[PDB]
Amino acid sequence: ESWFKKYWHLSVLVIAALISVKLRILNPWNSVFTWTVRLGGNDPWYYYRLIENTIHNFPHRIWFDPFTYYPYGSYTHFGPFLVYLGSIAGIIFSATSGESLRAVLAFIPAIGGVLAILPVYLLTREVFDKRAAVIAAFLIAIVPGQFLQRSILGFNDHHIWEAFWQVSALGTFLLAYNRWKGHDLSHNLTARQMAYPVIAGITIGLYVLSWGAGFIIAPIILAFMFFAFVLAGFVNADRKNLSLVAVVTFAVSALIYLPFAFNYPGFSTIFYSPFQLLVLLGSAVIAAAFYQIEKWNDVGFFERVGLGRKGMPLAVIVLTALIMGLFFVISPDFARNLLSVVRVVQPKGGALTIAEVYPFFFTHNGEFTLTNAVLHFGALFFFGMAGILYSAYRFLKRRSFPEMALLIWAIAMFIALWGQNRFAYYFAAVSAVYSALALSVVFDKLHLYRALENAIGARNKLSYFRVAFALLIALAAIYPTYILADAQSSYAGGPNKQWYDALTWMRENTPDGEKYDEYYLQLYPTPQSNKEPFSYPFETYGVISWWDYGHWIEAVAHRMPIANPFQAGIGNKYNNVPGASSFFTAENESYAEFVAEKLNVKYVVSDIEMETGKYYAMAVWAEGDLPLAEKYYGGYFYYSPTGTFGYANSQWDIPLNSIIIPLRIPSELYYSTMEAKLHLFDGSGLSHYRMIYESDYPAEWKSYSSQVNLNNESQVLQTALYEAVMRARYGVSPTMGTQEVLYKYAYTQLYEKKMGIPVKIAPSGYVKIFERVKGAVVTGKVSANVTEVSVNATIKTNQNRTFEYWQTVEVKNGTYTVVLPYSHNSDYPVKPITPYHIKAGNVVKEITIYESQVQNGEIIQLDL
Ligand SMILES: [Mn+2]
Repeated sequence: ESWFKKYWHLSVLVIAALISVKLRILNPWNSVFTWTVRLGGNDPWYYYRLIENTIHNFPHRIWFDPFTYYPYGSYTHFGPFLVYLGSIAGIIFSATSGESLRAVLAFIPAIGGVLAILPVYLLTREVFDKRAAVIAAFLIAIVPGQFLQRSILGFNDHHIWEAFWQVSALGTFLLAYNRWKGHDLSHNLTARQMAYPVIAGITIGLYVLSWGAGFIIAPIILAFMFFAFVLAGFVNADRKNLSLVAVVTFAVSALIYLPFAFNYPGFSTIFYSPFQLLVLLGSAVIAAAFYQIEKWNDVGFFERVGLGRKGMPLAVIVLTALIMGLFFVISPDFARNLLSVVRVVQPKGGALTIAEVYPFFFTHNGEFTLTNAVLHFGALFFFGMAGILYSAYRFLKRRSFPEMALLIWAIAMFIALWGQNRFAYYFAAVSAVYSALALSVVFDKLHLYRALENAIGARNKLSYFRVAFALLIALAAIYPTYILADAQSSYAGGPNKQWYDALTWMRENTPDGEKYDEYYLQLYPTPQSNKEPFSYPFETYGVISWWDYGHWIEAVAHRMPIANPFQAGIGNKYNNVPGASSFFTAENESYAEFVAEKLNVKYVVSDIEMETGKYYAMAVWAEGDLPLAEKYYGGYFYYSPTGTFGYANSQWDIPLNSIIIPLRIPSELYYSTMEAKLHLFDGSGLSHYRMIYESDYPAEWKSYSSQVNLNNESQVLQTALYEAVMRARYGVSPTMGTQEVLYKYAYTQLYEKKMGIPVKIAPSGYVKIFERVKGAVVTGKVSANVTEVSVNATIKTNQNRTFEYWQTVEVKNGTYTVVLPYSHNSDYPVKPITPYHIKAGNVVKEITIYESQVQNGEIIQLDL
C-alpha cells in the first residue's frame, strides 16, 4: 500500500497484455518461423501481394489484380488500411519483399490482438464501470475461437482490425456522448470537447477503410438514436448532444473515407465504392435530422399540435419510414444494396459448401447444439449470455441509455452470429464484455472486493466463505477458456512444405520467369469492366487448380491462377462456364481441353486433397446441386464379424456387427474424371498432359516407409488397410495418403475393366504439377488388319517414384494416330526412363521423341 493502487487496475492490464503475447506470439512461433516465414491461411497471403506491390509504388496502391482470376482479373476489396500499414511497417523495417517482408507482416495481427485490450476496456468503462472494464480487458486477451485464430502470429488478415476499430468506434462514440452529456452549447464542442466526436469519426472511417461492409456500423449507431427517441418517455438521454456527436462523427468519417471512395465502377457493399460514402454522409444528415426534431420537442411542438406523450416517437417513425423509404426512388442500386445486407438471401445454394455460411448453433445437418459456442468462446459465451440477461434488467430498472445501446450492438452481432459461422469474431468482444459485467456482480455481491479493499488494507464486514466461491466461479470462467485458447494458438496454418516447395519450384522453373516478377509489381489501372479477358503486355499463360490455392500460387509461385479464394473462376458444367470445377470434374479429355483452351491454361496443379476429400466439393460446384453430385460416389467398405475385405453396393447388404470405414468409396464416373486421371493415374491415359514435378510423399507415409517398401503392393496394402480400420474403430476417417491407396485398391478390384487404363497400388506425391502440351502426333499405317495400338512407357518422378504411362487408340482406315505428351530430353525432373514401346498386333517398335516435336506438335510417321 498504496501500491498496488492505483496500479492494481493497471497491472492486470499489463498482465493481460503479457498473456496475449504468450498466446499470439510465443505459442505459434515455431510454426510460423519455420523453413520460411509461414503466413497462415489463404487471405493473409494476398496482402503479402498487395503490400509488396504498394511498397514498390508508394504511396499508390492497386485496385484491380489481373494477376489472379486468369485471364480476367478480379477487383481488390481488401482495404487500404492494412495495405498501407503493412507497407509502412515494411519500408521502416527496411524489408520490401520475400521472407524479409513476411517476417514483419506476421507481427501485425498479433499486435492488433494485444492492442485490442484497450478499446474493450474503454467501451466497457463507458457503459459500466472501471472494475468491470478491467475484467473485460483481461478476458479479451484469452478468448479463443476465430478471434484468436485470426489474431495469431502470421495470420495477417483484415479480420482482427474489424473488431478492433468497431469496438473502438462504439467506445469512442459513447465516450463522446458521455463527455458532452449535460454540457450545453456553447461549452461543447470548443476544441477540447471536439476531440471526442472527431476521434469517434476517425475510428468509424478507419473501420470502413479496412472493411467494405464496415458501413454497417452507421445504421447501428442510427439504431441507437432511433430507440433513444421513440422511447423518450421510457429512457432518459441528452438527444441534443446525442444527435450533435452523431452528425460530427459520421461527417468526419465520411470526410476520411472520401479519398478512397472511388475505386470501384458502380455501387457495392464489399468494394470501395461511393456507396459507403453515401451511407456515412446520409446518416450524418439523418443524425442532423434527429437534432431539429428534438429541438422542436423542447418548445413543445408535439404538445401544441396535440400529439401528447407519443408525439416525438410517432414523429421519428414516419421520419424514418420516410428518408430511408424514399431511398428506393433514386438511385437503387443504393436501396437494393442496403437491403442486400438485411434480406439474407439464403438458403445456400449451392454449390455451398462453402464452409462458413453454415449457421452457428446448428451442427451441419441439422440439429441444435452449443458446441460451436464452446469451441469458439470457451466459458465466456455462457457467462456472456447470462451477463446480457442481467443487463437486460438493469435497463428495465434503471433505464440507462448507453446500456441500451450496448444491448442493441449485442443483439445485432448475435443475429449475424446466428446466421453464419463466418462471423464468430464479432461476438468475442460481446462475450468478453458481458461476462465481465456478469463476474463484476458476482465479485461485488460475493464480497471479494472485500477483501481486496480491506485486504490491503482496511477492515470490512465480509464472509471468507463467499470470497472462496467468487474465486471458484472466476475459475470456471477463466480455465476452460484459456485451456481452449492455449491449444488453439499452439498451431499455425498456412501451406504445408509440400505446397511451398512445389510452388517455389514453379516460380523458378517456368517460362517468362522474369516477366511475371516485373508484372507482379506494376501499378495496374482500373478497368470499367472485367468480363472481357485482360490485354496482357506479354504472352501470359494460366495456371489452373482448385480455388483454395489461388493466393498461394500467386504469392509464392508468382504465376497466374485461373481461380482464386475469392470464389472466382470456379466455373461449372450445368452451364459450361470454363473454370476449375468444370475442368477437374470433366468427364472426357476433350471437355477438359475445351475449358483449358478457353482460359489459355498451360500448367495444372493438383494435390491429394483435390483427389479425395475436396473432390466432392468440386463436383457440387460443377453439377450445381448436391443430389446431382451423388452420382460421383457409390458404396462403402466394410469388415464383417469374421474380419473380411468387404464392399456392399447397397447400404442394406452390410453384415450385422460389421465394422465399416467412414469413407465413401467413389463411383465409376469418378475414375472417369480429370482429377483422378491426373492424380490417381499420375497423368496416364492422357494426350496433352505430362507430369513435371512431385512433392514428397504425404506426411505420414514418408514416416511409414521408414520400415516399408513402397513398390511391394502386398506390403503397402497391409498397413493401408491396417490403418484404415484401427482408425475406423473410432469415428475417424483414415489419413488422406491412405485414402488414395484404397481409391486405387477399389478401382482395381471393381471398376477397372479387363484392362481399362490400369494403375499401380502405391502412395504418390502430396502435390503434382502437369504441363499442358500439344503432344507429338504419331500416325502411320498399321499391319492390316489390327484393332488397337497400345503405347506404354515407364516414367520416373523427382521422388525416385516410377509408374507407367499408357494410351490406346481406335484404329480406323488402317492408320492409327496417337498424341504423346511426355518427352525425353526435357529439363523437367520428371522424365520417362524408357522409350514408347508401341504395339499393333504381334509387331512392335520403339520410338524416342524430343520436345521440339512434342511441344510444337510435329507429326511423326510410323508404319508396320
Ligand atoms: Mn479473411
